[PDB]
Amino acid sequence: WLEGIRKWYYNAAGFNKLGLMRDDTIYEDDDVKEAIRRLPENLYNDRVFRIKRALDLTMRQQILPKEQWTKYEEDKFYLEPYLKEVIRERKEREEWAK
Amino acid sequence: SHTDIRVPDFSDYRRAEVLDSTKSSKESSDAR
Amino acid sequence: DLELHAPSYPWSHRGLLSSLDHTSIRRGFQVYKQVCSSCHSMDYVAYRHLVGVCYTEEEAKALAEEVEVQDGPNEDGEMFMRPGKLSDYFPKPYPNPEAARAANNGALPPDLSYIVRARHGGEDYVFSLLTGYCEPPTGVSLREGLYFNPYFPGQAIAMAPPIYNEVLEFDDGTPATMSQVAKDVCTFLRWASEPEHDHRKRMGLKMLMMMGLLLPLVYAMKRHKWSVLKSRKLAYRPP
Amino acid sequence: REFGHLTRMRHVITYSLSPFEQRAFPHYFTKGIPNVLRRTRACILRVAPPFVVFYLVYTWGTQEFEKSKRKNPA
Amino acid sequence: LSRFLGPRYRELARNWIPTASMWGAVGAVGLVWATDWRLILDWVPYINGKF
Amino acid sequence: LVDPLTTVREQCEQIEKCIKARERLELCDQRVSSRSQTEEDCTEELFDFLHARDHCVAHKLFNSL
Amino acid sequence: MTNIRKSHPLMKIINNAFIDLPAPSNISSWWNFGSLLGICLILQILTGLFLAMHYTSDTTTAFSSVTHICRDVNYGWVIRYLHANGASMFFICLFIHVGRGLYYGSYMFLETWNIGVVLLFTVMATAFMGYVLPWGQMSFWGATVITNLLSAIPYIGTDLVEWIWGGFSVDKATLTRFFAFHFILPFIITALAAVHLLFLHETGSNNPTGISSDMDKIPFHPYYTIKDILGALFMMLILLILVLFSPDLLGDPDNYTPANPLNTPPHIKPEWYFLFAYAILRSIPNKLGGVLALVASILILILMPMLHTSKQRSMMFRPLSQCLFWMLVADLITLTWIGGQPVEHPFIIIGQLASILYFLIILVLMPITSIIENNLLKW
Amino acid sequence: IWGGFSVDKATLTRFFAFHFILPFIITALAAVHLLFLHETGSNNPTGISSDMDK
Amino acid sequence: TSDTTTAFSSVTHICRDVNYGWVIRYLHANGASMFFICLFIHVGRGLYYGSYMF
Amino acid sequence: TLTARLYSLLFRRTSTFALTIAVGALFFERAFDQGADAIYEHINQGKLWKHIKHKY
Ligand code: HEC
Ligand code: HEM
Ligand code: HEM
Ligand code: HEM
Repeated sequence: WLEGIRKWYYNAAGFNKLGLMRDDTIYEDDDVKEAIRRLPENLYNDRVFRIKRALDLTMRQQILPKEQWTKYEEDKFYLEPYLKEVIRERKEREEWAK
Repeated sequence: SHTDIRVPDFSDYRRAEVLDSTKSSKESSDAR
Repeated sequence: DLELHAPSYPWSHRGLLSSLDHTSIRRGFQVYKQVCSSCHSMDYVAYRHLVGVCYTEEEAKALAEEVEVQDGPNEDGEMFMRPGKLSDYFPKPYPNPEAARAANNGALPPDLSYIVRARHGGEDYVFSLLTGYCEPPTGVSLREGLYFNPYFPGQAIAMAPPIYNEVLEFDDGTPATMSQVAKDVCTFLRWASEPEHDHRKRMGLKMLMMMGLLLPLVYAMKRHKWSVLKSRKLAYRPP
Repeated sequence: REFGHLTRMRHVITYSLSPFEQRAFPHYFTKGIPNVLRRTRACILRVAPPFVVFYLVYTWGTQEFEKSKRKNPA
Repeated sequence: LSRFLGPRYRELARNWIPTASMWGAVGAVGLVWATDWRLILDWVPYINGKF
Repeated sequence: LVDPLTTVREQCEQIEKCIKARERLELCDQRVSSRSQTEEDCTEELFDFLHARDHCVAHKLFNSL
Repeated sequence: MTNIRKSHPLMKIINNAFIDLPAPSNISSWWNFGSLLGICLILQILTGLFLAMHYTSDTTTAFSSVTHICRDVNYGWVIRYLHANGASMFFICLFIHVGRGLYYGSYMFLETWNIGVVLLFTVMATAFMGYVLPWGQMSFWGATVITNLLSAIPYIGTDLVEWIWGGFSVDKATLTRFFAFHFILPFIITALAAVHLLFLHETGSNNPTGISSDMDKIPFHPYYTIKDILGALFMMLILLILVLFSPDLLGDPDNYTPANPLNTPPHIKPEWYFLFAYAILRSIPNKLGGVLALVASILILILMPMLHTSKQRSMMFRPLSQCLFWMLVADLITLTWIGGQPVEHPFIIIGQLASILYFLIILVLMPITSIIENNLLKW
Repeated sequence: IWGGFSVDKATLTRFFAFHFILPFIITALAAVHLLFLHETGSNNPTGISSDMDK
Repeated sequence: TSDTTTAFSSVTHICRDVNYGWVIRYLHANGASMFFICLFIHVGRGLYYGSYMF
Repeated sequence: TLTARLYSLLFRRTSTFALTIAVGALFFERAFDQGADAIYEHINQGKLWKHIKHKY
């Protein structure tokens, strides 16, 4: 099924090798920045530490051990609802602009 | 909880002389 | 069409740190003086340059004084010959390029200050050109006065065979066989194009040794400074 | 932009050791070589193929050229 | 983008076309004058005396 | 006075590459000479022969000098 | 009372730009090149100045001046070949810098990206004009061809080329004005480099992961000073290898022949760092089309921040994007080789395909692939 | 400085290069000068601080 | 140019043959004097009004 | 260990560190020049002018 290729790509991307969640690799544009600001405290702290661990690993050119990889079935999209709400609000503002 | 903060072992990266409970940090400071 | 690529001859000055055979330079200068200087020139090279590479100071003086060079105006405004010194470049065989072109059929003998650095191939090309004359293959008819040399682009040079066997008499006593003459003149022309060759290789040797001494040490300093960050261990203690 | 308003972080502990207490080349060869091999394995299937194709194109173009300069029997 | 077009931006275009067109005329006349462009300037009564 | 280049050449043409080079060359000379009003030339057959022979000679020769 | 390093006006700028600048702690070696380019710039400004003290820009004596530099000045050859091979190394580092920008999505720094494009144009101009000063065969004829290129511009083209030439053909006036422009331009490059750094420092830097490293920044001085010193030492190793072991490896031998305007060289290829551009020009049959494609090859770097569609700034987490990036690099290499080769049957078609593929990858393949990227990641 | 034994061919070109490079150094120093002056502000003819009438 | 065999001749070339070149040449030669007049007046101003306190 | 004596003697003071660097500059420069020149003359023995000047 299509999930086979999705999982293959998740493994090929390699951000799980750094112990990163998908939304941790999001490019921080304006809407995304507001999204992270909107995050609850615990999720924000976890995201920040995870990114710090990833940066530490890349500085040494090392990856997390095999077992500490974010499994494709366990990649929570914590940012997705907040980012969707922010984008929807921006679309509302743009529509009112026209 | 601060009492549970224990420094991880650095014996892998530690430099030859300073590798024991012996003082090794005053007399071997000049060498390193 | 097509083109011969000059085979890579095993020149003594080929290795990364192999200098020029200065005895070969000394012989090649004589080869130029007695044969090639009739119609070519190295205007950028003066007798002074030979001192300390292929001739001693007094020998360079004697070499310069064997020729007569134009000088400036006298007290009467005329031009007068005078014997050369260690400040006069090698004499031009023809006063102006038009005379050179007219005398040698219709071809200008190129100046050989850079003829090794300006030709694709270097010493190999010139050596093969000199020792590569042959009777034209059938079906090719060169006009009278042109000579078939495969290595020359167009395979038709306006060059009479420059060096035959036993052209000149080497002062060393080495037999003046055509191959020896060509090797010596090629080495000399290489020196002419790259006078800094020996010193270039010497500075390259010192450069290699300094980088082999420094790069490990600077890398060690980098590791020293960064080892705070490489061994840095993080920890997460959320409530 | 200077240190002080970079970000907000909480509950993160960092342990570091003096550069004079560690060895600047800890397991340089023992650990470094497997790491370099792993890094090469990760990327060799994404960087090599285009350069292999370039080498094939280079060789083919050169052979086509001096084959073109050869005679055509007629 | 899709943020553009729509009702509002069309009236902004309508109010700014006069000024933008006159700025374009300013630029055209400036180019003609600075470069002394013959082609345009051979048909303007007085300055034809330049040539 | 014998020239070492000539000796290296004569001893060097015997390489089997220069052999088939000479056979192709001679075939070209017969083909061109037989054809009266032709334009084809044996230049590049000679070119292949000289390429092989000269690479061979470049390997030798300078040692004798 | 207070630290001079952070209270003195000039020292405040130096501190905030080179000492206490918060830089990401995981920037790979590809970030060293920004330093090397600057150092190369200094070297180019330096050696060139020492070349200006024995070079006389005139048709009847430019080549003799250069050969006197390399044959009679104390260590003139060191400076001359340092300059030439340092220009070559400058372009190597420039291409690697642009490649790093393309790969790790640094073009989201739009101000710095556009300033970089301007710097790139200025550097290509400077090197082109610099290659004319030796007044060799390749110098004269390459200048002739590249300036005649502008004749394809409609209406004003011939007037433009005769204005650039300062006459009717590449001659004394062109040489002199090229020397003057060659002197002036690198200082403009230096000012633009300062503006480039100023624009960059407001947004920090881009670490390889493409994520904001505000939680990991480290002081610049203790670490990246020695990192960039090591990088500059490596670049000096390469440059000195080139200078002292094979000086004219990256150079046309025919440039060592005085410029004779009556003899076209069999090959008229430009310097090695221009062929990728030159091949593009030879791809399009139309002259104006050729010039437009030539300019657009460089100008396409401006469009990159608009063509980025993936939701990840970097490329390390986008494999299919990496494959296309390396295809683009291979295409650039192919274009360089094609520009080197003559324009014959096996090369015309290869050059056309290479140019088409280059433009198509930058404009079409990469954005659609990034769309597929986002679709595969359920976002 | 003469590049030899008297003002001659060498010195002319040397002075040309130096006369070309120097004014850009002058421009850089002028920029630094304006920086330093702006850190305090100009001085009026009366010699007294004019922070009130600016 | 910068050679002693073509320095003076090139300057005369700028003055006589280059289109409007003499304007530039004499503009440079007398703008140097203008530069120095302004420089001396600037130093005098800084001296008089005690601007050297900066 | 000798290195401790070196540190306590010539390395603790920054200025003494600089003096050590400066004298090392002299002696390293002379030694390295001798060594590199000797290596080069050994590699190309009989080809340099220094090796053939005697016969003229
Ligand atoms: C009496 C006349 C004469 C003598 C002797 C002579 N040459 Fe030449 N040489 C010429 C002429 C004429 C040409 C021009 C051929 C052409 O351009 O087609 C020429 C061409 C050359 C070329 C041009 C090759 C190229 O394609 O760039 C080289 C190299 C050369 N000569 C070197 C030598 C050397 C080395 C010697 C002797 C050791 C020598 N010549 C002896 C007249 C001579
Ligand atoms: C942007 C940096 C620079 C680049 C890329 C550059 C490039 C070049 C190149 C490629 C050459 C040809 C070298 C040769 O063929 O032998 C050259 C020559 C020259 N450059 Fe530069 N140059 C730069 C900076 C400078 C500066 C700042 C000056 C003046 C101070 C200068 C003065 C010269 C001179 C006088 C020549 C002629 C001598 C020669 O050919 O080597 N250059 N330049
Ligand atoms: C004159 C030549 C140039 C110099 C001296 C120069 C200088 C620098 C320096 C020192 C940096 C910081 C170090 C680094 O991040 O690598 C930098 C960053 C950058 N430059 Fe350049 N640059 C030049 C040309 C260019 C070009 C041609 C481009 C592309 C059009 C460019 C785009 C960038 C970008 C995007 C960055 C940010 C890199 C990052 O932080 O991820 N620059 N430049
Ligand atoms: C390269 C030539 C120079 C330039 C371009 C330059 C530029 C300037 C400018 C634009 C100002 C502000 C306007 C003004 O107050 O006059 C200024 C102020 C000043 N300059 Fe200069 N200057 C130059 C030479 C000098 C010299 C030779 C001195 C004296 C050593 C000097 C000392 C000052 C002082 C003291 C001020 C502050 C004047 C005040 O506050 O009243 N400048 N400079």
